[PDB]
Parts: sequence; structure tokens; C-alpha cells
Amino acid sequence: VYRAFDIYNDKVAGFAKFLKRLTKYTMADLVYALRHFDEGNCDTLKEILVTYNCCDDDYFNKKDWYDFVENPDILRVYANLGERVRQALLKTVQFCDAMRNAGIVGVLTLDNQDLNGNWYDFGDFIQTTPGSGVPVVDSYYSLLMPILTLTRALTAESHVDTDLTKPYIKWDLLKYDFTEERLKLFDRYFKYWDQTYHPNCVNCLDDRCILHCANFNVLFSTVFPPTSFGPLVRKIFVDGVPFVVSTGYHFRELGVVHNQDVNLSFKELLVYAADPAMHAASGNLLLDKRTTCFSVAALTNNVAFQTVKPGNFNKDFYDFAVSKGFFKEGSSVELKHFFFAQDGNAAISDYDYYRYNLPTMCDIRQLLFVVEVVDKYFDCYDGGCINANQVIVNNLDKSAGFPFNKWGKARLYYDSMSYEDQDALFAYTKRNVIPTITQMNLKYAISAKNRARTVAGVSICSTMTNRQFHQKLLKSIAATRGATVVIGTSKFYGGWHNMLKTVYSDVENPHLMGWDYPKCDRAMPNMLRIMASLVLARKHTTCCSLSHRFYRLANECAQVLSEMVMCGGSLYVKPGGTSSGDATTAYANSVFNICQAVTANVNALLSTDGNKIADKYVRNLQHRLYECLYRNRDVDTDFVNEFYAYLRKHFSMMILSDDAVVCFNSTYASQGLVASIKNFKSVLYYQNNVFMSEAKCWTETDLTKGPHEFCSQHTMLVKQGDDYVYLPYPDPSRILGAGCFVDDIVKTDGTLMIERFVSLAIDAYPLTKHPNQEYADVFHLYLQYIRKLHDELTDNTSRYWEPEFYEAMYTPHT
Amino acid sequence: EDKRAKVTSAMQTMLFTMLRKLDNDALNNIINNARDGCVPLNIIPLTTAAKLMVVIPDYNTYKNTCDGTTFTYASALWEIQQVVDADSKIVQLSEISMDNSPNLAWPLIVTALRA
Amino acid sequence: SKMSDVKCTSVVLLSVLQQLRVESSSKLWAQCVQLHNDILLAKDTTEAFEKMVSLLSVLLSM
RNA sequence: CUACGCAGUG
RNA sequence: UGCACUGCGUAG
Ligand SMILES: [Zn+2]
Ligand SMILES: [Zn+2]
Repeated sequence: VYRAFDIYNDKVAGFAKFLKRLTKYTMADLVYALRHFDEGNCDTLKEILVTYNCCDDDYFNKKDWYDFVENPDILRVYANLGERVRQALLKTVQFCDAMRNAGIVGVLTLDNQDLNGNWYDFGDFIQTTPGSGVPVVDSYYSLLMPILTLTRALTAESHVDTDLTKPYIKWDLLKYDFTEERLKLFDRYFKYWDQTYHPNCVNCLDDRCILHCANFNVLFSTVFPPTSFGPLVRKIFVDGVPFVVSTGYHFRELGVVHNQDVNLSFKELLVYAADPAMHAASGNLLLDKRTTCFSVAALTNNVAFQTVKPGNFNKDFYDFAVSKGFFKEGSSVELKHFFFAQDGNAAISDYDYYRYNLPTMCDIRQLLFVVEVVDKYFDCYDGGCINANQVIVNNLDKSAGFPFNKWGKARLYYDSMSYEDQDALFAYTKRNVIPTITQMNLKYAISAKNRARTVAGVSICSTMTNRQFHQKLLKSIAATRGATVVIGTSKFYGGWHNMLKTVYSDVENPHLMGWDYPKCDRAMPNMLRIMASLVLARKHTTCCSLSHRFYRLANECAQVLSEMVMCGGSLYVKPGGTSSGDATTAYANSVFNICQAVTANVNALLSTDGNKIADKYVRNLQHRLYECLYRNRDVDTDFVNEFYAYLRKHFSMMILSDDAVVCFNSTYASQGLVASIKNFKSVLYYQNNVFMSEAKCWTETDLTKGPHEFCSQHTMLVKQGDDYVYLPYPDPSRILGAGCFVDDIVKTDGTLMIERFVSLAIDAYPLTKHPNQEYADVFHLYLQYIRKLHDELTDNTSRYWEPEFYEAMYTPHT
Repeated sequence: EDKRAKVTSAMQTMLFTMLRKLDNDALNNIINNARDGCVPLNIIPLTTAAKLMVVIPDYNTYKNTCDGTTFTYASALWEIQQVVDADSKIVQLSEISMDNSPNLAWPLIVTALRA
Repeated sequence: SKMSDVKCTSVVLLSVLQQLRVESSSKLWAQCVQLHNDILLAKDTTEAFEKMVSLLSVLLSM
């Protein structure tokens, strides 16, 4: 039968299942089960859980037991195993010591350690000078890293004498530096990890070192009390008056960071106001049982509850549609989009979803190789730092955030700060960390689901600084055509056809897939967000130094990753994830999507047997992938180039910030050479801590039909000017709901309706070529309603109700 | 320019008002106790806030956390001063009970002072 | 159809209720919002009519 | 090209 | 009452 083995030799290499006192199952089996998870085949995981009293068989009778969102209690079950894992780690260290004492040089593999922690392998061990033994633990520890956080192995470290039974350790409330504790934990657990570990990322040599140190800090921080982390503040004298001002920050990932320009003007006033130190100090203590998140303070005497008003209904358009034969009984086209009202507890409830963000430790070698590969997808673009006068702001009448929203909009602050002041603030952010407060606001929009949606309005200072830092690269990406990232590419004037042709480019046996990210903005691991930030900042090689880039990363983390959240007059500490109001929201998520795809491909290739592979080139590629993953430190540029070319040839991706359309080879995916939907599910399981349902994922066998859905648009192949082209059309229900229901009564009727219905007709024209007659009739209904509105209002306006104007919008002339 | 001066004045006034709302008796204690002088922000309200506000979603959390007129939280004793509902009405202690729980506009906001 | 116009009637009833300062009372607003959301998401006509009748009774009470 | 307003997408 | 992209309408 099949057991998981991590093998390396000339003939074959990889971590996969093979046909080949001691316990029935080994640690490699557990790692494989938790890293290659398929609900259809969970026999090994179920037997391991049952045998060691993690849970009972009845637990598996319940459906969706594996899902974290549907069944969070699973997190408890896995935790029941964590202690065992911890023990194994300790034993591993002992084993290593013995080898060092015995002058033994060898490689330790997960498949040679039983679940009781005992090591039963004495092969590949070569005698050397006593005291000179140097074991290799890269593969073992790297593969075991993801399991440690999922099972919460180090929980015992939070108890006195590292015993779960005995009480918790009562750390000093004022203590914030745990550097010695981090060193002690690393020495006890990862003693033989030869790579240097820096608890404080301020002393990291490069971006890869920062990723390594942050990965270790993620695991080490779970032990320390939550109150210790956060902004560090001091009481100082300014102008003969006392002020409490932030002078540092404690990051769960980056350790302790101290501002370099601490001392005891408009720039200073904004720095103080944006700082949550004063607000928290002047705020009353708060205990909110409505959420599991940390509560800091309350700035208001009374709590505030916000409600979502119901949508307005347009009787003229609904009556017109009814008279023309729509909304009948049994009709295919129906109203499924509405404005869903919410109670006063909705907003906070939405914040509660941040509970799905969990401390996740990534496979550091895998993450390093994946980031190196991902950097290739962003090589064409150019980036750097720009001055204040080179910054473009689309809208100056937007909210400036808290507390800046009280006094005015973003225009007020942009006008108040001169270019020199903005440059001074940016330079200050290159030397110091400025914590900020982000407000949570309910968004009023159409949806087909009753769930409320929240957006994070960040402070003005963070937006300004991130703009000056990133706008060059962001504009470079948006102006590029034919790349994997398709931000800035219009679907009109043949853009959809161009993108689809680009995706299909040179695939031997093409099929299409598309997947979804459950709770993407909330459940995203902090490590992946840091990796995306580093990828975006890697364009600053010349214009910024190592210290400047690190301080910019720290500012982003303190303003995006674990900032202070303002909700209904109360302050909370965001566990993690990504804010939707960031200057780099779309692009960071695109980087995350590319990283997940590359990780899935890497897992698929290594999980293959290798011996069965009948292609010499693919076997050599797998062997070199394992070499560059678990055996070689320095980045191999040649192999990175080769793997990027391989992925581009057999894995063509079109990514827009959450949505991915992938063209992949039939035979390679069937043989496991290329990632499939199951690989993405496993990756999202052991990395993103979320279960991906096959219902939300789609696979298209035939290219002529096109992608099932992309950006809420479906695709049709239609005949235009003797040439067949791909044309995007929306769901008729969405357009009809937009027409019938409106945000406010101001846009209920009048001239302003003409523009709205013209835009809706522009969007809905492609439905005319759909085989269904009602879909086509939707566009004619919209045109006739535009005619009727013009008549009620009463030559150029003719073009609005003549279909040639909408014909022109989808032709490749422009 | 004039609006810039207005914003500067508003920010200064807000900071000084928060200072008036700030008390140094315990802040100086914690500052002097700390060797480095740096303290986490989150702990400042915990050990220095005179007033505590607790949000109660249901009666079960009510009995669990602050059932009586005096309760213990954050290693401190808090005595209740007021209990309002979601509608900002003065709910009395007697009214809070299992029998009358359905008639209360949850969540309940309870405000207490440090003992 | 009766389902679509029932949904539209529920939407307008919730709008007028909100304009009647019903949102001042937390529990009444919660009940009205729940009823309206269920009506919009309802797939059975009879349940939609029952919920619309309940919401109309809420309005008629005041 | 710029100012304002609107619609769609994540 | 957030960050971006795209397309329209009105003045220059
Ligand atoms: Zn480092
Ligand atoms: Zn730079």
C-alpha cells in the first residue's frame, strides 16, 4: 500500500506517496495529509485523529467538519495533536545532538520519525570525527512548519514550566521586549537551523532574511501576551506641556522597532493626530463581548449602532418592464439583486469575520522559491519613489479618515500641505513608524446575498505616503498590455478578445479553470501580505536603502496589517488580513493570487511519483526543483527562468486582483505535472486556512465557449465583420436590478437617469447575440425606456436610443 | 492658508482637550516603574481608565461577566453606575432578568467606575 | 408576476417604515429588516405573502 | 487635456 | 460614506 515518503537521489526526488516498536503512521504521513487535503480521501487523517484521541468517529459523520468557516471547532481537534508534535520537535533536537556527539553526518526526513517522536533510521549515516556531526534538517523542518501553527504546538509555552496543566505565565503588563524569549525558543526548538535568525527584523540583511525572520516570529509571537504587541508610547514634554506620543512599535512579525527621530508644525500636528496614542489614552476602557477581537478603548460615552437603509424602488421602470412582458411567471430572467437592509449590529458583526484570520507559518523554503518565481511576473514593470508634485489623486473629495474626517476632506489636507511638507513627511516615514487608525464603513451597493459589506477608510497620512512610495509601479502595471496582470485593460473595443487570445497563447492541450478565494480579504495570512509588500517594494533598489525599505514595510504593516480599527466609537486591534482601502489593494491581491498559483504548481510537481513520469525533461525539472527548494540556499537564476518559462508555456494566467482564469495543458495536469483544482484546494487549506468548494470553481473543456465567468461577466463567441470574436455579457438580473433599484431618491427621475440607463445599455448590449430571446430583449427594453424618458423630458440624443452607438463600443476600431 | 491655520488650530485644540481629559497620577506611576520608560499603548486604558464600558449581547454573557452591582475585570473591581439599552434608555438593574430579557433592547451598555 | 411585485411592495414598505423613524427602536427595526430580507431572498410565494402581511401589520399598528 | 456628475468591475 | 481600473454625459 501507499505511504508518504520524502525521497532524494539521482533517480528521483520529491515528497510523495510510494509503495514500500514502531507506530503504524509516521510524521511524513501526517504532514502529507495536512498539506495534500482532499475531502474524498481523508482515511489517513481520520485514522490518525481517532487513534490519538483527537476526536471520535462520530465527529466525521457531521458534514463540513473539515471546513474552518463552517466548523471552527475543527481548530480545537487539530490542537489536540499539537502537543504531540511539540514533543517530536524536542526529540528531534535530542537526536541531532546525539549525531553531533557521534560524528554522524546525514539527512533527517519526516518519514523516518514516528508520531511518537522516535527516530528509527540509521541509513545514509557516515562516521566522521566525533563532535563534528552536522545533520541536514532543511526538508524536515521546512515541511513541518505549516503543521506547527495549525496544531498550535507551542501552546504549552504559555504555561509555567511549559506544562499545560499548570497555570498560565503572568508576564509583566508593561513588558514589551521578548527578544531573549525568542532566542530561547529558537535554541530549544530550532537549534540546528544553521541560518541566522533575527528576532527584530530591523537587523535583517535582505528581503529574504526579513521573510525568514518574520516566519519564525509568527510562530514565536503566539506565546507572548496579546497586550504586549502594538504601538509603543512615551510621555514627553513639548512646549512645557505633557504629551503621550508613539515612539516605537511591536510587530508580531517584525519584532520591536524604535523610531530614529524621537524627540522630547503641520507635519508634526498630523503625525500626532493620526497617532492612536492620544486617542487611546483619552479613551475609556472597553470590554465588547460581541466579538472575539481585542478591545482597546471607547472614545464615546455611548456606543453607536449604524443601520443600512433599504433601496429605493423605481416604479416607472418596473411598470414599463412589466408592460413590455418582463417579470412574468416562469421567465428565465428574474430579479435576484436588491439592496439588503441591515440592523444596528451588522457592522461590528462584519468585523467579527476577522476571527477567520489565524497565525499561519509558511514553508520558508517554498515561500522563498515562490517569491523568486513571482518576481518574474513583475519584471517588465518599472517602479520607484516619486515626489509630491508627481502624485496623481483621482478624487480629492473623499474621506480623510479618523480623526481627519472631522475637520474636512482629503482636499483640505492636500491643499494645506505644500510639496515640501509632503516630501518631509515621506522622508520621516522612511525613518520612523507612524501608526494610524482605520475606520470601518458599511458600503451601500447592490448584491445578491444578504451579507453586509464593509470598507476600511485609512488615514490621510498613510494614503499620502503609500502613494508617494508605490504610485509609479502601480501606474506602470496599469499601463501594460499582454501581461499576466490585466489591471487597466478595458474590456471594450475588443479588449476582452485580446485578453482571451493572450491567455490561450501556445498551450498544447488547453483547458480553462477558474477558482475563488473564500474570505480572501479576511483570512489572508500575514506572511503572504508581507511577501506581496516586499515584492512591490523590490522595485526600490536604487532610490531606497535597506533601512528605508524596512521602515516603509514597518509603516505599511502598522497601517495595513495590524493597524488600529475604529468601529462605532470603539477601538480594536485588527488580528491581520488586508484592508480594502489601501493604495495597493488590487495589486497586492494580484501578487497573492500569483503566489498561490505558483505554490499550487510547485506542490503538484513535487507530489508526483517521478518514476512514473516518462518525460526526461520533466523528471530533471522536478529533481532540480527539489534541489533549489530543500538543498540550495542561494537563488538559482537559471532554474528560476526555466521554471517561469515552463509555467508560462503550460500554465497561462490572467489575474485581476481576486479573479484568475487559467489555461492549462490537458495531459500535464492529468499526469500531475501541472496544478489542478485539487492542488489549489490543498494549498488554500494548509496556507490560507480556508476550504475551497468545487461549486465556486469552474472548469471549461472547450476553448470556443470561453471562460465560464470573469469579473462577473460571461463570454460568448460572436460573428463581427467576418471575424469571430469573444464578447463579454453580464447577468441580466444584475442589470435589471440596477435599473429598477437606485441608491437615493435624488437619482429616481430626471435628466440624470439618461446617463445611468445609457451606461446600463452599454453594459447589456452583448446580451443581444445570446441565443436566449429574453436576454436580447433586455437591451431593447432599456433602449425603449431611454426613448420614453427622453420623450417625457421633452438630434444627437438619437444616438442614445439607436443601437449603432452601442455597436461601436464593442468593435476593435478603438 | 486660512484653512490650513484652521486645521492646525482644530488639531491643537483637540490634543489639548484630550490632555484635559488625561490624568497623570497613574500614567506617571507606570512611566516611572518602567525601566526603559516605554509601555504598550493597549495597557494604558486598562490600568488608567477611571470609567469602564461593557457591551452585553445577551443575558448569558451578562450573568457570566457582570451579574452583580460590583464585578471584577482586568484585576480591578468595578461598581456599576448605569445600564442603558440599544435605544439609549435607562434600564434598571431589577429589570435585567431571564423573565424580562426578551423585553430588553439588547445589546446592553453598562457603565461602571473604578473602585 | 406576484413574486416580483410582492418584493417591490416589501421594499417600498420598508422604505416608508424607515422614513417613519422606525429605526429609533432597535428590536422593531431588526424584525422589519429580517422580514424584508427574507422576502427578497424568499423562493416561495406563500411565505413572501405571509411576511409582507406581517410587515404591513407592523406599519398598520402605528 | 482639464473640471464636474454618473455607471460597471475587484 | 475606502483604494484602483474602465466607459459614458455637460462645460471649456
Ligand atoms: Zn534576518
Ligand atoms: Zn524608493
